[PDB]
Amino acid sequence: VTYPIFTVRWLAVHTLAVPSVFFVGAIAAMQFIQR
Amino acid sequence: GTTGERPFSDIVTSIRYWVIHSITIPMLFIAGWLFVSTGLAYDAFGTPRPDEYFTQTRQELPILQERYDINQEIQEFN
Amino acid sequence: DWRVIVVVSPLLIAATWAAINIGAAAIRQLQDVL
Amino acid sequence: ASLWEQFCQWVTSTNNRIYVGWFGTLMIPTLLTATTCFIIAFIAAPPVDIDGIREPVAGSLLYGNNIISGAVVPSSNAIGLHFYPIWEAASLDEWLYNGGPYQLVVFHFLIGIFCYMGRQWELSYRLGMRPWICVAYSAPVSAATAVFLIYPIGQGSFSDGMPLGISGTFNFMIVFQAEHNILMHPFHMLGVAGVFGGSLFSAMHGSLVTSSLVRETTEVESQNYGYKFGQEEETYNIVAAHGYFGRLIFQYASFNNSRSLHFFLGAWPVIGIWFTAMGVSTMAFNLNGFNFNQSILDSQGRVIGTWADVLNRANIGFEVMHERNAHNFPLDLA
Amino acid sequence: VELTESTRTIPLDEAGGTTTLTARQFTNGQKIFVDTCTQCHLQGKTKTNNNVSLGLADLAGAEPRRDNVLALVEFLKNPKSYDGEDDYSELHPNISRPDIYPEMRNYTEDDIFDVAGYTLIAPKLDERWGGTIYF
Amino acid sequence: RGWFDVLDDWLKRDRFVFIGWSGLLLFPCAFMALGGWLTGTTFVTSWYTHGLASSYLEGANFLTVAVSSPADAFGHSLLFLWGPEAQGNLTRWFQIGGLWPFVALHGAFGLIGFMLRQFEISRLVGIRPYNAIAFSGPIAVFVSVFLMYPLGQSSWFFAPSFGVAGIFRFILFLQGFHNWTLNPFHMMGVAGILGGALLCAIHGATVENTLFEDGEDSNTFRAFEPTQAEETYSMVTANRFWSQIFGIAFSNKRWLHFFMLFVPVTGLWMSSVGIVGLALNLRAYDFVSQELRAAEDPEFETFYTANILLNEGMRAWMAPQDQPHENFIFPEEVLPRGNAL
Amino acid sequence: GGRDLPSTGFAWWSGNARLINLSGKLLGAHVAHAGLIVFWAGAMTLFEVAHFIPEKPMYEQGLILLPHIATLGWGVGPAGEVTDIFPFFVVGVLHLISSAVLGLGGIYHALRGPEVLEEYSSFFGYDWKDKNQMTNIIGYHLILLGCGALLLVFKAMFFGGVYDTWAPGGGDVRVITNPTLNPAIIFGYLLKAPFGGEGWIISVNNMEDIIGGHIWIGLICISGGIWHILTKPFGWARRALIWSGEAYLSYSLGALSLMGFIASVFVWFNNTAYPSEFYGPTGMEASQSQAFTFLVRDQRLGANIASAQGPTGLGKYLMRSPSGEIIFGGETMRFWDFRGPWLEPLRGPNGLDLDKLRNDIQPWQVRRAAEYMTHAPLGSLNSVGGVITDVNSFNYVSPRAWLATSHFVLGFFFLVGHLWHAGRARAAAAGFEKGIDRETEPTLFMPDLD
Ligand code: CLA
Ligand code: CLA
Ligand code: CLA
Ligand code: CLA
Ligand code: CLA
Ligand SMILES: CC1=C(/C=C/C(C)=C/C=C/C(C)=C/C=C/C=C(C)/C=C/C=C(C)/C=C/C2=C(C)CCCC2(C)C)C(C)(C)CCC1
Ligand SMILES: CC1=C(/C=C/C(C)=C/C=C/C(C)=C/C=C/C=C(C)/C=C/C=C(C)/C=C/C2=C(C)CCCC2(C)C)C(C)(C)CCC1
Ligand SMILES: CC1=C(/C=C/C(C)=C/C=C/C(C)=C/C=C/C=C(C)/C=C/C=C(C)/C=C/C2=C(C)CCCC2(C)C)C(C)(C)CCC1
Ligand SMILES: CCCCCCCCCCCCO[C@@H]1O[C@H](CO)[C@@H](O[C@H]2O[C@H](CO)[C@@H](O)[C@H](O)[C@H]2O)[C@H](O)[C@H]1O
Ligand code: OEX
Ligand SMILES: [Ca+2]
Ligand SMILES: [Cl-]
Ligand SMILES: [Cl-]
Ligand SMILES: [Fe+2]
Repeated sequence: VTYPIFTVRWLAVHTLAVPSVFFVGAIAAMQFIQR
Repeated sequence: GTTGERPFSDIVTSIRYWVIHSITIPMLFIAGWLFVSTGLAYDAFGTPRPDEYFTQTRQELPILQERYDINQEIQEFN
Repeated sequence: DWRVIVVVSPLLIAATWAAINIGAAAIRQLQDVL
Repeated sequence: ASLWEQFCQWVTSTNNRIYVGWFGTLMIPTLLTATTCFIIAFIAAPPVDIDGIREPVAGSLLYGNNIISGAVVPSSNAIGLHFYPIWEAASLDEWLYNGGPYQLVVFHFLIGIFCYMGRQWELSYRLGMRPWICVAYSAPVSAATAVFLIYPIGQGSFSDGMPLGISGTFNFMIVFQAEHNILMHPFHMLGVAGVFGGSLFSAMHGSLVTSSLVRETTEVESQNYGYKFGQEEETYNIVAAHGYFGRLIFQYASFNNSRSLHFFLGAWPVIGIWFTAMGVSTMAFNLNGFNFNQSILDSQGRVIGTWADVLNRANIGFEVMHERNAHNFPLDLA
Repeated sequence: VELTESTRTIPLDEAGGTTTLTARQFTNGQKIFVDTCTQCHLQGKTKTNNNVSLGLADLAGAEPRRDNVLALVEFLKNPKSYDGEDDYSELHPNISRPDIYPEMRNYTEDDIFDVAGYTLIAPKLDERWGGTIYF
Repeated sequence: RGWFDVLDDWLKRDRFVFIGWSGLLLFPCAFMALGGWLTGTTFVTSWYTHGLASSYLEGANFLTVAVSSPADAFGHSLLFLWGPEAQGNLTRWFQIGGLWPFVALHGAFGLIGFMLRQFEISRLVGIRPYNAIAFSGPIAVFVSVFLMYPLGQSSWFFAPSFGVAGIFRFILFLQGFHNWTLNPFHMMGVAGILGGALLCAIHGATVENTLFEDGEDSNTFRAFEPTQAEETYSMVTANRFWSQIFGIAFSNKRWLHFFMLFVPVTGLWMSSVGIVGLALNLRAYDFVSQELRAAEDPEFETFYTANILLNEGMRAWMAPQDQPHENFIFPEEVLPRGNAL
Repeated sequence: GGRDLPSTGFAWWSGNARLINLSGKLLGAHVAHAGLIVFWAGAMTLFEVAHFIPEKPMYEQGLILLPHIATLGWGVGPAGEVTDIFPFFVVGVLHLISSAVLGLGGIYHALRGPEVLEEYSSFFGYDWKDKNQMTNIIGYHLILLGCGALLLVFKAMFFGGVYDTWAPGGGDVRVITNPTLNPAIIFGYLLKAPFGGEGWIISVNNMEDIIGGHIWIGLICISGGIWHILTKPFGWARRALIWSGEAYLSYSLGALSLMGFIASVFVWFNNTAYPSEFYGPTGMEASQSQAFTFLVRDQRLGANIASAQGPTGLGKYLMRSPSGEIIFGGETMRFWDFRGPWLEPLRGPNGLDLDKLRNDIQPWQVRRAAEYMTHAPLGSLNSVGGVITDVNSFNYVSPRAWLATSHFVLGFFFLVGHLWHAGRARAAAAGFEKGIDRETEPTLFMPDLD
């Protein structure tokens, strides 16, 4: 009950997840590059 | 048994989390997409595009040989 | 560079959208941690 | 009361110092046969024409080998998959020249280890145990059968079996990489994850238990004397171990259940070795690892190499040099 | 660099006349090469007889020389020996014998032109084209 | 209450992810390492150091991407971003392979931070620090392989590259150039790793098959409580089973678990000693007696001599593309090859 | 029936064990699963038809189902050339539609039908411990298996024939007229050694022996079906076996593991039931094809192919098998037991004949040998053909390789499943599958070993 939103665990989760999704979108764009 | 943070299953089943992450995760995805598809990643990391592995004046591997002056070496390599 | 703005503006949109959807409770938590 | 029932009671007896059982009636003769012939051949067997090209390879200690280089050399390529027992040779010297001891040792050994697996079930049944230790032992058995039986069957020659020696094993591995790219085979990758992870989990489990032992000794004597064989109580604090490991990573990455943890310990290297045994068993039929040679081309069509291409150059070197007088034709098809 | 016009510019006959394939014709010839030729002519070798490879020196040394598009198109209609003496129409895949070579029976004249063009362009993209079997 | 004790209170708070004092070393450095790997394999080429594509941006897959080692012309230069090679240019730093010493040094310090975390949590929980002592094996392997081996060689170029097929290349390289299979230090490592996998499998299966019936379900996993005092499986039955099957058995659970620690850690340490030997080309390459006999008698052949021929062929065929900075021009006629291949 | 752990004692990850004593839901599981098998048969056939280029050889095209139909004699002519695409399409459509029927029936029995069939009918309701009913079900299913083998016989003898690769004039669909009813040949195949030159039942080299075996199998399975309907298990069988549902499952698992291994070896070695016109060459076939191709090529250049020694002193092209037969040289000496319709015309009583090699080699034998040596079952996991050191331009892995690898792996994992279910059946019947009872632990009453 009345948990904090932003924690050390929040920063931990986003430090990895946010560039993870950035990189996954980048590699998905890479799949359509032609020779 | 719980360190005090909100449990993950209570978070990812909440309406507010999905209102926010229904925009934030597609925006990060298409930001990475635009990093690649605009060609910005090539100039940022120095990675050759498929037409710049070899030039008209160089048909060999551009293996670095200078100890220090590698900026001039790579420019020459083009 | 138009490429840098084109890439960075989804990040600004994501930060903005999360800020409108969380900012009242984030202000509340910041007041709770003084 | 009958003689046969008395023999059945002795064979299946839990009071025997080494359990025999009905699987043991097959395992003991076969393993003793293969052990005797292996020791004699490793010490004293004459050179074996393994490749069938009249170029005999010396494998035994008395013919100039050491412990590292010594081997019981596989049977001749001229034999192939043909059954070559002692009585089908015109003399013992011909049987020795053609690699008959390899067929004798391998066939008895393989029967012996399958009966060892069955004997593990059998003793678990006679002791009132759960029966699945033999399922775990099926993974080294599958790997041994893959390299001694299944790969020769797929390649059409026992000459392609793993030699019974240390440097012969290395020769087998290197030629296998040259011909199959086993490193780039996802099932060997699971094998490696199996053995690397199995050693990791062996060290973590052993370290966590030793870290959390209940104080029962002094620091003069060894801590192992704090355990009595047959004691009812647990000798370490699983809650302390869990409270350590769930702070080392996070709480729900840590086993609080000892049965769940021990299952995971059993299952991970067994599954990994099952996968790599199937990798070798499928590369027997030349379903090889990943080929990414010239996968990347520039816009003109010039090859841009990767690490797979450099690995392929290494594979070429091995291949064009192996069994260097055996090939008469442009392709190594088997 | 790009797949330039000069890279796709190859001799057409023995009189110095040249031709320039398009990118579409190059890709169609490469596809026909992968689908039909590579089982024996992977990387320009010849797995069944590597004395007669698809390398440029070997194509130049044929009688008459096969380093132009018209001679290659004539070879794929009537294959001969390397000295042009023995009839090889029952021993080499060709468009003139569909009854024994059904895989080539749907390839048009422009398909043969494209695969001949790709056979002429591919050695200048690869230094190992037409070498030994293990190389 | 002084500021140090207040900071120690905050760093050692019970939270989903424990930080501690060691986290100040562990969490940035590891994030520098792993992200530095993930950046490189996604974006960064090895075209100017190796003549190779090694990123997803160039079309390589997960098996073929790497953060490849730097160019051999730099020697053992640490290749700082501000250093005399890149001179603060980020793009040039990426192109010359500066991401390799970035990931290797941040990884080294991150591994140090992780061992310090093991010590810190072991002290705060109240247990003995044998998890950290066990983790010395992986640190010995990392330090010997990724640091000491290229430091003994000409440059950072001959260090393993942080990729799947790059590691495979390093593996085959040490075969053909060092005969690393013939090295007893490696053979002890193989014994330790396969023995640790054996011990993991056999101990897990033995426990799961000598379980006490402490519940009614066929699901035996819920018949265990973490606060229970009794053993969940029969040590006596397990000992009798393995004594009759195998000849010997564990009778002491503490020795069992210490052995489960001891075998793969000793294997890692012994293989590290061998890698330190290979750093100076101090190889177990040859048996000189068998070489002299084979040189004087052309009928003598063993598997060892066959492996020597295999290494010779791999060296000659691999060196021009693997060491492109050396400009090895080996014509086709000098390459060793058998008949018809 | 319980659908949770508290009421069954089985977790979710072992849920289908909640059906052991629920015969109606068990039947629905069994019948829905059959749906799935017939669904894959039909949908995979339609996929293979849709991707088929019929002038191109089936084995170039990743097909494992159209070769099975073509071997039965449908849609093919001489040399396995595709006459019509419609029989393959028909086989696909009929399986796909029927699979819909089987899936609807499994869902019924599984979700709506009675959970136990024993209170509804004595004929269909079974107890696992009822040895008469278990053997009755064996018997019904044996009569059906014998009818299936006789249906293969009827297709070969009465309804158009099967593809014979060994047929004179070239391989063709032919009607089998004189099947081998001689039990000496049929069961001497069972008596032959599982080694080189003998090959057990993998060495069946003619369609007459295959069709005669299926007449005998049909007769044997029908007779064994009636036996098991009319009889009950005897005392030695009752005292030797475990009588439980898991036990019967494990017996079937060991049986399936054995047939998976046999199928992998069959498709790897046998070119009669698996004709090389559809499946491509075997590995032995391709190696002998390479040796023959270069024998022909060097003979055309004027080499004396019989008097040519190689570097080792053995004959470069021709040499002697260990029993003396004149065979091809190099490493293919291993494959001198290989027999094929392109090669057997050049064989004499002593082996390969010099006169036939000099003046009887036809151009089609050269074409077939070149095609088979370049379609050797060597390939990468991403389907790059040839040796693994080759570059990426040949998209080919042999159907023999795919089928053999698959069935070997399946066979191994079904042996593992046999060990798991047999061991568990033994422990559950003996009463200690859930663990050692602490009070009556058997080791605590045994004497010490030393
Ligand atoms: C071949 C696959 C297969 C089959 C046929 C079955 C069949 C069955 N399972 Mg098992 N199961 C399987 C795989 C399978 N399972 C796997 C892989 C797992 C692990 C996740 C389980 C785990 C499991 C548990 C834990 C339990 C079962 C149970 C059951 C039985 C009752 C199912 C029930 O109540 O569902 C109710 C489910 C639904 C009503 C959801 C809808 C399901 C339908 C069938 C969807 C069909 C879709 C299909 C496209 C429609 C086609 C219609 C027509 C055109 C043909 C049933 C006989 C239960 C049991 O033992 O009963 C006592 C049970 O407790 N299963
Ligand atoms: C006996 C089974 C079998 C066999 C031999 C084949 C063989 C083939 N299929 Mg088919 N297929 C099958 C089942 C089978 N398939 C099934 C069940 C499906 C439905 C999912 C399909 C769907 C299918 C399609 C849609 C296509 C093929 C194609 C192909 C061809 C290329 C295969 C390829 O590239 O694989 C790549 C290799 C892999 C993906 C490796 C998979 C490894 C598995 C997962 C390992 C499993 C191990 C073990 C069982 C797991 C147990 C774990 C536990 C016990 C511990 C080849 C002829 C292609 C083709 O050319 O057709 C014209 C094609 O397009 N198949
Ligand atoms: C192995 C398969 C199998 C088995 C053993 C059963 C058994 C049973 N079913 Mg089920 N059923 C099945 C498949 C099966 N069914 C399929 C596939 C469907 C979907 C069409 C159904 C749909 C179904 C319904 C809707 C009902 C049953 C019912 C019953 C029960 C009464 C049977 C009866 O009246 O028989 C006597 C009937 C006959 C003797 C006439 C039928 C003869 C068959 C159908 C003709 C030939 C079979 C087939 C076409 C041959 C080729 C098959 C091919 C796969 C080789 C009995 C327990 C009833 C039930 O639950 O009772 C409470 C019920 O209401 N079944
Ligand atoms: C798949 C179908 C099937 C199934 C499940 C069964 C199941 C059974 N049969 Mg039946 N049987 C079948 C088909 C089948 N049979 C057919 C088709 C026939 C007609 C030929 C018979 C004729 C038959 C008779 C005459 C008898 C049985 C009996 C039995 C029972 C005991 C069998 C036993 O202990 O074997 C275990 C086998 C042995 C103990 C023999 C040991 C010999 C060694 C182990 C053979 C090893 C061979 C090796 C593993 C593989 C080599 C392959 C090949 C070269 C041989 C059991 C219920 C018995 C019974 O109780 O009657 C009611 C009985 O007397 N069956
Ligand atoms: C026809 C054969 C058959 C049948 C009917 C059964 C039936 C049963 N098994 Mg057995 N089993 C079999 C074969 C069979 N098994 C084989 C071959 C093995 C060896 C691998 C096992 C090993 C085995 C174990 C270890 C156990 C059982 C158990 C059980 C029971 C519960 C099963 C369940 O709910 O699964 C639930 C299903 C799942 C959880 C999903 C399985 C996931 C697998 C790994 C997927 C494999 C991948 C596949 C190839 C496709 C790849 C997809 C990929 C692309 C993602 C049930 C009585 C349990 C038992 O003892 O109960 C008494 C049990 O613990 N089975
Ligand atoms: C380099 C560098 C740096 C650093 C950076 C960083 C630190 C970062 C990062 C980063 C990151 C951090 C990134 C990321 C990522 C990611 C990714 C790329 C992912 C992925 C994934 C996937 C794809 C997965 C998948 C899967 C699988 C396979 C299994 C199961 C399922 C799933 C889906 C899960 C700096 C600037 C400082 C400086 C300069 C240099
Ligand atoms: C019980 C259960 C289960 C299972 C289920 C199953 C197993 C099923 C099934 C089912 C099935 C088995 C099905 C089916 C189907 C089919 C269909 C639905 C069909 C069809 C058809 C059609 C429609 C066709 C069409 C066509 C034609 C006619 C020709 C041309 C082409 C085409 C394709 C168009 C599970 C696991 C979930 C779990 C829970 C319980
Ligand atoms: C169709 C065909 C044919 C024919 C075939 C035949 C005629 C057959 C057969 C078959 C048979 C006739 C079989 C069988 C089998 C048997 C088995 C597989 C067995 C067994 C065993 C068991 C299982 C036992 C067990 C045991 C013991 C060991 C003792 C104690 C008790 C018990 C029960 C545990 C031919 C090749 C001509 C050609 C191709 C096609
Ligand atoms: C999440 C992924 C993380 C990886 C890194 C991503 C960042 C993107 C790369 C941007 C590269 C910018 O490209 C390069 O930047 C460097 C900054 O170091 C500039 O460098 C310039 O300023 C620096 C700063 O004093 C000078 O030391 C240097 O000599 C000069 O060239 C280069 O002129 C520019 O070409
Ligand atoms: O013997 Mn033993 O290694 Ca199977 O691959 Mn062909 O064989 Mn020989 O070569 Mn490469
Ligand atoms: Ca073709
Ligand atoms: Cl060799
Ligand atoms: Cl050869
Ligand atoms: Fe333990």
